Amino acid sequence: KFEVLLGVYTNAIQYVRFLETALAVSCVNTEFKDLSRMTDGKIQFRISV
Amino acid sequence: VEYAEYVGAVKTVASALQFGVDALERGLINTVLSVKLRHAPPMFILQTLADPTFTERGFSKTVKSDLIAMFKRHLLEHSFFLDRAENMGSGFSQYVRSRLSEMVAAVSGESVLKGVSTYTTAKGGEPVGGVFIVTDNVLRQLLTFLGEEADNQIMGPSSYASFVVRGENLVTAVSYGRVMRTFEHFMARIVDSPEKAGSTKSDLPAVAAGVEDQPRVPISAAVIKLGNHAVAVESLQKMYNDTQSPY
Amino acid sequence: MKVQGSVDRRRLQRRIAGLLPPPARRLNISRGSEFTRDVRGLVEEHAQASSLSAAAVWRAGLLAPGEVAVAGGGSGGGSFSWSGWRPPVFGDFLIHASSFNNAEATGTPLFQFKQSDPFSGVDAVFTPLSLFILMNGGLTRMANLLYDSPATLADLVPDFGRLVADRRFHNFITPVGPLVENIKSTYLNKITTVVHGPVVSKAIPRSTVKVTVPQEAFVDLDAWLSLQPCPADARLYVALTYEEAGPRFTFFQSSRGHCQIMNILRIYYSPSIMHRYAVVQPLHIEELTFGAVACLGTFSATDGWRRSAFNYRGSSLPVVEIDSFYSNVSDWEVIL
Amino acid sequence: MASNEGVENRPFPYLTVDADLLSNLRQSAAEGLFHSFDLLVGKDAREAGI
Amino acid sequence: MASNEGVENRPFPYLTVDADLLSNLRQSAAEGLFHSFDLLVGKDAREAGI
Amino acid sequence: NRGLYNMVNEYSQRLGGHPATSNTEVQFVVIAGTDVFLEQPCSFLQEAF
Amino acid sequence: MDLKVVVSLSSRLYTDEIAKMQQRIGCILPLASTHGTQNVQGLGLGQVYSLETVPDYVSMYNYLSDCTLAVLDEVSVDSLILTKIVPGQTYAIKNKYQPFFQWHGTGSLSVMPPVFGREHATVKLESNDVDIVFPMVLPTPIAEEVLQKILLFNVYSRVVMQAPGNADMLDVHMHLGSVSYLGHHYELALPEVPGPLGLALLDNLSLYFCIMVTLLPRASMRLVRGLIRHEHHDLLNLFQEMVPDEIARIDLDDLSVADDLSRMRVMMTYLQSLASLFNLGPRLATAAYSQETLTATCW
Amino acid sequence: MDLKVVVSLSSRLYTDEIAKMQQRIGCILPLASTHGTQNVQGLGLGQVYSLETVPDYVSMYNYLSDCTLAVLDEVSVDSLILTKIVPGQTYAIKNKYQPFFQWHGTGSLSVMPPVFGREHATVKLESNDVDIVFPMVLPTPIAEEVLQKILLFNVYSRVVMQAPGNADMLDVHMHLGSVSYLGHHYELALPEVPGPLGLALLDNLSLYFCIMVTLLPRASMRLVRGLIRHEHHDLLNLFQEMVPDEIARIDLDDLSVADDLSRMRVMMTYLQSLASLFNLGPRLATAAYSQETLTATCW
Amino acid sequence: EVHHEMASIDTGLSYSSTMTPARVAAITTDMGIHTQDFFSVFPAEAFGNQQVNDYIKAKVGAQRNGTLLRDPRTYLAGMTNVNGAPGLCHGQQATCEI
Repeated sequence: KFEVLLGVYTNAIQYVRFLETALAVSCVNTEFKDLSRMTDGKIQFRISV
Repeated sequence: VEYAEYVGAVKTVASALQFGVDALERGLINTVLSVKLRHAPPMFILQTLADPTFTERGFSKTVKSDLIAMFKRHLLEHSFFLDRAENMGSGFSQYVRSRLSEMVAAVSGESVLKGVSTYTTAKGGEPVGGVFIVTDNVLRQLLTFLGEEADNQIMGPSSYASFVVRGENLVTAVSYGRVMRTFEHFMARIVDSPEKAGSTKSDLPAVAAGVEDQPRVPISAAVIKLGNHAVAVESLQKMYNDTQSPY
Repeated sequence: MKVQGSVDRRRLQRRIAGLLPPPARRLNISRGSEFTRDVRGLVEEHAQASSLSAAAVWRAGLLAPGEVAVAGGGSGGGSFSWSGWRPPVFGDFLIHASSFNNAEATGTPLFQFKQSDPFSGVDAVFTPLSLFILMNGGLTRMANLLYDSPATLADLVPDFGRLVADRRFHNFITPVGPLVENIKSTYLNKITTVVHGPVVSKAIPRSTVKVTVPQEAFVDLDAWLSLQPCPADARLYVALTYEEAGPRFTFFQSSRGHCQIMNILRIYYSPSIMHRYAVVQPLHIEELTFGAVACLGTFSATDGWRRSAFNYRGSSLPVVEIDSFYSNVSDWEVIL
Repeated sequence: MASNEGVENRPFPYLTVDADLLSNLRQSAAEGLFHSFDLLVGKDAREAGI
Repeated sequence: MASNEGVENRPFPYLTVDADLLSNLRQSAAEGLFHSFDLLVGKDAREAGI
Repeated sequence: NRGLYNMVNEYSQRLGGHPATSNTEVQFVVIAGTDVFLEQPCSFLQEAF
Repeated sequence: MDLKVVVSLSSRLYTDEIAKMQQRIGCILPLASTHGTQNVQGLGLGQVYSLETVPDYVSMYNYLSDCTLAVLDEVSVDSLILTKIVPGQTYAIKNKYQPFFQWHGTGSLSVMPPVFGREHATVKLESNDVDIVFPMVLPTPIAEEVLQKILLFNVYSRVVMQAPGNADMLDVHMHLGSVSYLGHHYELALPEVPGPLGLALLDNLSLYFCIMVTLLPRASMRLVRGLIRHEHHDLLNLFQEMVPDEIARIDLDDLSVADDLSRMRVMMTYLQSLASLFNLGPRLATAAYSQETLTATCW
Repeated sequence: MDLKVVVSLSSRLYTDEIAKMQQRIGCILPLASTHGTQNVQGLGLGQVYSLETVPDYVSMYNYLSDCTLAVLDEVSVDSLILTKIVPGQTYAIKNKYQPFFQWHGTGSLSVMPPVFGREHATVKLESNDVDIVFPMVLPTPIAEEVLQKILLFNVYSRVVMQAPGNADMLDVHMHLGSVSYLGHHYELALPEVPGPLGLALLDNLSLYFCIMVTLLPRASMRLVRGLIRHEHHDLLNLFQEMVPDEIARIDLDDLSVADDLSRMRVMMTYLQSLASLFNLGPRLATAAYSQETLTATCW
Repeated sequence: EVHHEMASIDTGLSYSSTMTPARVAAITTDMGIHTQDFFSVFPAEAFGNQQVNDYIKAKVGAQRNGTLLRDPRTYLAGMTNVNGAPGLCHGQQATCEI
């Protein structure tokens, strides 16, 4: 007579990629390799009424 | 029985990296989401700042006194619309389209990149106007209320763009504190061909030099058309339920 | 026409090349890589305990001028540290085999009583449970199953009556540190504990030592008081308190700091000071002192003390176990 | 009040499955949806020796 | 007074000249011969970052 | 006091002075907005209902 | 190994302010969390030294020991970068505190809450709606005096607390109101009324003094009884020719070497334990210093 | 890292002077600077303990605390090699100290200035016209009991010199002469108590203690009587009755509020420095000891 | 540890988003008559006579039903520990003020 293992199971991790998400539509993406050196950023709009 | 422990050790430590680098992708999606949440004003305030009839003259002492009165009215009377829609009865669906399309009209879409073609629907054309971020339970209400979906899949980029400081930007990065993106556009325009008037058509290749290059790939999304707009609806609640966090 | 004028530049370049490279940190991640042998270099810990073969020692690198073994031959040794990793210092004792129960927990802190006879061969060492039998269901039952014949303890301490009355017992006891290895010898055991260092076992199938204290004795000083900072380290203390019914031995945990902790104790013992200082006790020159407090070492706050049971002869004792202790013992401070 | 010591941390080759078991898992284990469970955090999440 | 800091430590392609600048250089600096000077000692004499 | 485009901006970009906590037995002041997700509309107005 | 902390500012800080924070380079300030990325709310000592609640120097003292410490490295428009202070390391520290003191070479340094002034320590962040209150570090010898001046002001401004006569200002501010350093007088911010934790600390003193008063060796009193009248000393100018009346009362019994030996023993154990009372803060040891560089090497 | 110092000399040592330093080859010597190459006028303790000026215990105590320690490795003609003692490293130290006290495993060794004769601590180098004085390295329990006995022997001998009827010197040497610790008996030679107050290096330590003792009853009673409040310490009310009756009688009106701060500030400055002194300053722990080789594994 | 750095900039001048309360899910507070306790906010201030003060501090209820539960760990050690309320049917109590 015995006691039986019946199974062993584990969760399956699933990857999530930001570029495959719906939200990504709102933002524009550029890869800046050395962002750690950037001290400031700037945009300037000039308009005539 | 030692080599069996060796392969058990490698799997743990390799597991702890896939843990770390996974926690950085969700961290990326969540930092973009909370950035939009901090630049999103409420709908009772933004609803009236849209009508340029009240603000034609400018915010005088008395124009500011009318607006602050209509904030109180919209706050106290038109809040919680999805709950205000159940009591309504037959006018439900036309109410929800009227109330959602009201959100599109208040958001200012006149941004610099209007000429670019980032995202498009599966079926031809139809640039995606934006994205509704909802909860899981509300996503079911909306799908019913609005009716059958239009496309259910959108096409977009597969990779980022790149920005490099190599070349003449370097020499001004080491000598002067400054760097300027697309140095060659400045040089071609300042010294090479001055006083050629700029026009929307000719400058467009330089306004969107890097962004439109990447090849298209499908993204699973949910699109419903509010009048003249193809607009997406998605919920990121699944990310937060299994990471054991509040949405 | 090449006048020799000083130490040749070329030779010193070779010798400073070995001292230059510091230990590696801050490696960048590519999912395009998803793993690298380089990440292994940052991660591997590269420990001791070779195999005694002639080359297996060299492969493992135990023959290194440093305090910690580093392999690679001449290429090795560039770290010049391991974030201040310090090897443990061990303390060896020779004890009667009838005074120390073999079925201890390998991690229990130990206390050595200072004998007052010179030229003595064997030491006298007490566990937190033996101390209970000496100073005199809970602790009482488990202490007695372990140590019967309390006389074998009272003869190791022949001044115990005079030391508790003079309030001088505590300075003849020095904390040593948790058990690490115990040899069973029928007459004279060879006991080894770790004094001042990261407490790690020497077993060859490597295992983790976690220091244990009976839960009747362990008083969590934090959560007894219950922005505020959340520091990294937390410390474990002992207190020898001379009371009416007898001396008492308790343990404490907190992360506040030495000047605060001494204050917290004077309000934790405020009832027991009054009750002792009550009509029961008269003023005298020596009878004044109340107790002494020493620190045994640091461990990680926010976690690192579980609860478990210690079994022996079909009886259990609730016990707490601290993970990743670091032994660092100070002398006693009088409180009153 | 029922907790571990019914569980064994022996290294078993488990079978990976599709189902989502992460939903409400923390709160369920907190209020005790199952006796004989266990929680391993950090350096304790690893396969035990032999 | 004599603030003497309006200098930039940016890495530059410098030019080497034989005119010796080391004569009384420290005493001059200390007594304020010229405003806008900087002294770097030890690890600060490195070539500066970007 | 400042222009309304400063209040509409600081409406979401910053949580008001000392709001109450949530999911505690009683209300304290909140100092670490780790997972605080509240907005308070009567702060603009200065009225109570 | 990699000890650093980056504090992200929610809103960009102003141009006039980036100059103020950069002046404070290499200055210690205490972090709440020992984690790689943090917010501003825990950065400075400003949470425990709020403008609204009444100050409590001992409360700030306790907070300074609990916290982890860090040295300021780099200031940007959006980010402050620091490195934590750990027991088994060495740091290059800088003397940039506003009420200025000149450090001795190779002397221990003590960290203390801002005592000479609230204004001196604050760098107000009007943009992010906070204020960063650095601690003050002094040489240990002078910090011990500053601690005593604060404590003795609680006890004396309790008896004489408000007197219509010149009882207050006669000595309290004349003695305790200011610390005098080499060729300088630095005024002290004395709190008007102590409510928390100042009297609680002095209670533990009077616990020692009421124990110790019984253990005074008599051979010591009889020595000073003669020294005040017969001989003269620099130390004994404090007592004019007249001896205190209480010393004349305790000293009745004749001397015994057996008794004093057991007093000087038992008192000595209480004095050792006294040293742990006066600390109230973390101290740092120094190895080098350059008055032109203002950069010591603490530890 | 590299822990090593080379103390080069100006002139050669005599064949005698070399043997007198081989005897002290494993032992602790303070250092002036941590640099790799140094002169000889820096290393000893003789700069503080000199034949030209009066020695002081507190001046030698203040020096050993902040200074740098070292251990002697090797001795050659016109050279001395030491290694620095730095936290985080285990050392092997021998005990070559003239008043010989036995050592035990896992004890706590205390570095204290040489309070016995100077002839035991010094090694005179007639070549370079300097003398190297070695600090006593002692097991701490003995250091404490020795410290009070020479401090007491100094107080009594001055008392009995002031008047003969006070005490009996034969009873002074009886209890203050010997020292017993852990079954061993050691006898410390008492000095010859110079008459004038200024000499006898213990004189400053004894005055600091005896002036604090004479002020404590007057000042302790002011602290407790002022501290009474609504919510005070539970024990603060209890230990009042403990005080002797002769202390409680004092009324605070007698001394003006002018002097009470002068007495309290003086009494509190001495009490603070005295407390750190009795901890005995620098300590180093032991892990093993072999009486045959006289080598302690310390750190 | 794993670190990451990101920078963001706005592409256009005007407001580009809008969130709204859609559908109420719950009412957290309970809207109770619970009144704030003044003794806890200001625990030092008191009347002249001790016995008179004790009578008021008891006939009102500020010890067995006080909010902040002061005892030697509070005035002696300077810590604040909330008090009691074993179970609540309604939810998070909403403090009222007069």
